Amino acid sequence: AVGNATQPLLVVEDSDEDFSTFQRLLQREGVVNPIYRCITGDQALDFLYQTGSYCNPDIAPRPAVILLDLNLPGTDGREVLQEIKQDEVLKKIPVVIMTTSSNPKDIEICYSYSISSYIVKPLEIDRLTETVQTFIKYWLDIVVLPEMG
Amino acid sequence: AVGNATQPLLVVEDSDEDFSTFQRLLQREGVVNPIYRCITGDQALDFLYQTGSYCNPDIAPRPAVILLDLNLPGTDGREVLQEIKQDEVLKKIPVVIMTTSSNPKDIEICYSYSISSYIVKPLEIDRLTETVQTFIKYWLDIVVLPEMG
Repeated sequence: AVGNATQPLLVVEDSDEDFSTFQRLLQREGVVNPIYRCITGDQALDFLYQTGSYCNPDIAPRPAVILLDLNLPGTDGREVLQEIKQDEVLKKIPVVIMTTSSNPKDIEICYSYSISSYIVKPLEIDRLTETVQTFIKYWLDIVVLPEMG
Repeated sequence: AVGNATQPLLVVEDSDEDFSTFQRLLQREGVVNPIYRCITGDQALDFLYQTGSYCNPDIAPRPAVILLDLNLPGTDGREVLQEIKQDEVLKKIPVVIMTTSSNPKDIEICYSYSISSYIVKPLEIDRLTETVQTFIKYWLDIVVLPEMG
């Protein structure tokens, strides 16, 4: 097994296939971190702020790490990121951007807000596997995360 | 070979043993990224601002990623971090903290001061090797770094 059962990973991904492929890869590595999924940006913000208008806050723990796609239905990931980095508490949570966008503008803006890192989703299974396996080792095993952020 | 020869890694580390062993691990893995080392906070700032002795941008290109130790001679890492994060251009460079300090205060505050991730220095060569190998894969191969050129 790998990871910490007390450090949730919030994955904001609207593609069911992308999420499923990702989830299965984490399961093959024995990751124990609980995975929470949001499909829209509106859900992501509600979940993080524990607003309770779209998600019950009682079953929405603060994540230790956030995997965020810039492209999302409703409020998009770009707007989610900007809002997050303006909050004294949420801005501390490591945010890893994982999207199909390789646009120089998105990369530049994201890093300007000090995202932790930017990852372009690779199409190839071998490359995606290496990407996810490394993400797991780095974030869930090596790095010291803030107390939930 | 691994990495990109046009994406420099700036390592702010005053420990000769820690730096030299780190560089040797990168060379053993075939990393082609140029490695620039600064030994004090003031020196790192001069390099990043391209002032003082690092007056020629062609000689001191902007690094694509920074590995910083919080403990440094004179202006310490904490002060260096806060300063570059206030600069329009430099704030885009991801900063990875790799230090001996494992105290909650530095960790919480560092994440508050916009770092990408925090890594506590391993004591045994076996774990250090594995840790650095993951650092290499993640930062120099997987992640899309900001365009600092």
